[PDB]
Amino acid sequence: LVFGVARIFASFNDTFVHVTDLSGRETICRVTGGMKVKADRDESSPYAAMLAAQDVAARCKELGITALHIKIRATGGNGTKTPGPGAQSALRALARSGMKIGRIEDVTPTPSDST
Amino acid sequence: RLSKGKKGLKKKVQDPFTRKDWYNIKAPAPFAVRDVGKTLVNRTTGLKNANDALKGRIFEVCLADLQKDEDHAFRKIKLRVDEVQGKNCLTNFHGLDFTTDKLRSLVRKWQTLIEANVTVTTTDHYLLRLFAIAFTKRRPNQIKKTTYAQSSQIRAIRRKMVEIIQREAASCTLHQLVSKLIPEVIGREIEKATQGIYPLQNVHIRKVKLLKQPKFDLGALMALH
Amino acid sequence: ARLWRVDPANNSYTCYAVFTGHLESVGAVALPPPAFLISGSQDRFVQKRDIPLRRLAHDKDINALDISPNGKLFASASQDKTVKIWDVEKLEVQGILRGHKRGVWTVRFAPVVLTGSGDKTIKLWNLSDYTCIRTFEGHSHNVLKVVWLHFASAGADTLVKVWDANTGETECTLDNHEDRLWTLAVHSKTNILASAGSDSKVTFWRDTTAETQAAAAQAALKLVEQEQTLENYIHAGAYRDAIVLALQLNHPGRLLNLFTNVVTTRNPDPDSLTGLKAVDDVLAKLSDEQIFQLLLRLRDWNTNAR
Amino acid sequence: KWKIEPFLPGPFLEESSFMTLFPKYRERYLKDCWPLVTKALEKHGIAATLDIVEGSMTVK
RNA sequence: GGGGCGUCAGUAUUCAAUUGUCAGAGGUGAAAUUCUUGGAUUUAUUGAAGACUAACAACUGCGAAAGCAUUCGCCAAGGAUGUUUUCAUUAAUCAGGAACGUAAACUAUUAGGGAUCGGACGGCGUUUAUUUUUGACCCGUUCGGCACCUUACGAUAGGAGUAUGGU
Repeated sequence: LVFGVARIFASFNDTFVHVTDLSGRETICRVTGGMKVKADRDESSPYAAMLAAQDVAARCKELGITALHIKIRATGGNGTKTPGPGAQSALRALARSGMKIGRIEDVTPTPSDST
Repeated sequence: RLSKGKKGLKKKVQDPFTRKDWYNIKAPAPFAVRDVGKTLVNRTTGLKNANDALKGRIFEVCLADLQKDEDHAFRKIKLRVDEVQGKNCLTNFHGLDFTTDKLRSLVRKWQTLIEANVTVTTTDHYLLRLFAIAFTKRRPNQIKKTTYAQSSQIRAIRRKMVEIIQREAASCTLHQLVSKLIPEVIGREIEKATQGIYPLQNVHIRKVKLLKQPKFDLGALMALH
Repeated sequence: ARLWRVDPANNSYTCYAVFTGHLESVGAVALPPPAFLISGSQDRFVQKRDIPLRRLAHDKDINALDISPNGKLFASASQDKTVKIWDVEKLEVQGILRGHKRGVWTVRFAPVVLTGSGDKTIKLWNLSDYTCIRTFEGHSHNVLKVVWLHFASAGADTLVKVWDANTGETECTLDNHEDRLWTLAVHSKTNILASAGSDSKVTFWRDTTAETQAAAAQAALKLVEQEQTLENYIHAGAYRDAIVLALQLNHPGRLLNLFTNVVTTRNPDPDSLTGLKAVDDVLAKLSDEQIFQLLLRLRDWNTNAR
Repeated sequence: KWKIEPFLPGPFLEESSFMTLFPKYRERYLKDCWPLVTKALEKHGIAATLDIVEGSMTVK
């Protein structure tokens, strides 16, 4: 088994499923929700993240890593510091279509004092 | 389904995984397991060798699946990499952070926390900063809900903390420092020496940042590995 | 940019003319050995150069260029919703087209100019007044291509529709493609459209209005000839041929009147079924579909009681 | 397009766990109102313990 | 967490560089403007700039108000307590005067009690403590103050409709 780390940047507006190696620098594959759903209103849908996670898991098992460390984040500067329906449904679709999950971490940027 | 691009933008896509290739990572000495994973990186050739790329990158792995102990599920570490062999990638310590979930788990109302930051220089000319965090003890058999310490006690406790950390981090080398950091001896000694001025509920070293590395001693590096 | 000779009766294809031009990407190419070349730009440097000059036309990127058959006027299209017309020889400007709502994408000269723009509209303009002579709606995205006939207009809604400007209303719509559509050719002699998508599909269409017109006209010829022969058959009394022809031509009122008379001829054959052995013969030699349509007419005439 | 279907059916190698700390009045309320939370979390499949000594909720 | 001066850090934001990038990213109820194969958003590592000091954070603390929360160092001041410390009315009040400086929008005691912080005194004991210090926890006594509740001890401080006639 090979662990790859997936950053799920789940805003209220769009969702980003991003898969990198343990360094975090070498991008394996990324698929957003806007590139899978036509409506900008529906760009942040659990359906969007479901299709995105299906595409990403298909790609990374066609590569054959089958194991992911998951790091979820949200807009953290002046935003909400809470992830999205993209994050929840994407994680669900991922570990349904395979992808032995290792360590989960909610790494959001939390400012000490912003504005 | 239907594309949306501008006129003449989508070039021909190329498979990158042809020129992408694997490299087994190897961990330094004091951790229990050496194999930590694999790294996909671009293939080497002229015009920016993958040797230079792999010298560039850094890694982040967790002490749980390093020590094979779920007690260190927090306290994630960061490893630089300076060496490369055939299909192998030796690593060296760079940093130690906690989990933000662990910090939020540790903060609590009606008890105070004291932080301390120190800039220590170990024997190997490594300049590093240690940020330690300590939460005040709630004494058994008490009725008063708030366990507040006066500001004089807080400053004296931070002074003792800086003294203890500096005295037990300026005597040893980096390998001895991380062999100290793994079983958390430093927080134990801080508690043992500060409980006389004010008892502390728990003392952790929440961050360890190596700022400057001045040497490239492959002898010492392979001595670790 | 460059210019190439094609040699059909050899395997020789050279790029023997080259042009450096400007610093951005050249946008479009216009040709009236050839006369000269006019090159567009991603920047605002429109250029003109001969084969063995610069100008600033718009603000945004410029898109498409076209030359008249005689090579006297020259129009340029751009994404700042303006069409710039000027002279091909000197550096002068012969006028400016006033505006198409979003941004013009392609222009065309009429062997009178046409503009296909960013909004879902397409305009026909003139030289003499610089006013849009005609306007047309009907698309769902950008249009990106207008091609004259012997016009047709693409969209980016995988739909290419042809009509004529003098009438002003849509004639025919073509939906072979998947998602997108970029271009369109035409045979110089006959009407052959080449629609290519951003998908790999390239469909070729040919005109068929003349062929179906001749076919329908010949159908009209045979219709009036056979109708008059049916009227002659009725007026003569050749009930057998009249029944055959009325069954081939499908009008049941005359069919029913013929059937009433053959049922009551007032002089029946004794061994016939309906009175006349000829009518028995045609009812025997009926094919299956004719039997079915006869069953339909018989259901109706049985619904009635007279 | 927006509806989330209920998950029908080992997806965890490392036994994950989260922790949080609380004060004493919250300890009183959490102790006499805990079994509801642990029934619902057992229905979802998560072991949850409360520590009234340290004052810590743990889910794993 | 009173002020002034320097110094130390922490993130985040913006900007920039490098690398992996490969079609959108960004809003919004929905859009759009905009940025986008010269690679946006994103991922990883740095550097610079400017800001502020989350959680701890209170029915708390400080200052005369406005106001005051990163560490450390310096500088003066200030409050409370204790004294086996002094001068002995030096006092109180405010004309005049002097120093500090986008908003609003539901509103001589009371007589004790339970909290609270700052001293001080005490002492059955747990813990520092390898045993004296000393500090932490408990409780009792005495000053002082920010607030709670209870007690008062009392007090006191035209509008809307419907008509009529003029302008």
